[PDB]
Amino acid sequence: MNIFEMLRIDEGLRLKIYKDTEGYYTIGIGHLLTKSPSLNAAKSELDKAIGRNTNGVITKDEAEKLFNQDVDAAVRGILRNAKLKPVYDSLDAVRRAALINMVFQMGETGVAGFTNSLRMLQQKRWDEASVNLAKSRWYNQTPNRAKRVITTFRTGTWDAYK
Ligand SMILES: [Cl-]
Ligand SMILES: [Cl-]
Repeated sequence: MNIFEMLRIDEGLRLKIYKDTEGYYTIGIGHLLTKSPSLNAAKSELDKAIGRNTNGVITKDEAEKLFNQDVDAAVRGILRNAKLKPVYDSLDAVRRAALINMVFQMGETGVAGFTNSLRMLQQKRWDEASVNLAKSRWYNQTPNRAKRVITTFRTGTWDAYK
């Protein structure tokens, strides 16, 4: 298992514009297009992202390309973040993937907001971090995905994904 496989399980793959769990226009493997309610504004972002007139539909290759860019961006965002970097550097490979997943889902700012959990992860207090991570809108809104990520932080294994 690796970060790509992990995120592919959590996000799924859809080749036509769809609405994410928050009601936002998305496509591919969890690629947010816009927070605007307009489908036209989403098709326009889509065409710009892909470099062609897509009419709201993309191919598997195009989906995978956006995905590669997005994972790369998440990692680079973590490495540039004064709050996230130190946590990422302190973790083992498996748990680093857990942190990337959260950043991919809610963005760098959002995760940097989990101040107390970040501190607990850095201190390697797995059980305690797991409890604190669950006290969040994230956990209440997407509980199955949150549990998978949280178990990954708790155990340092890919068990929730196998
Ligand atoms: Cl883009
Ligand atoms: Cl869920």
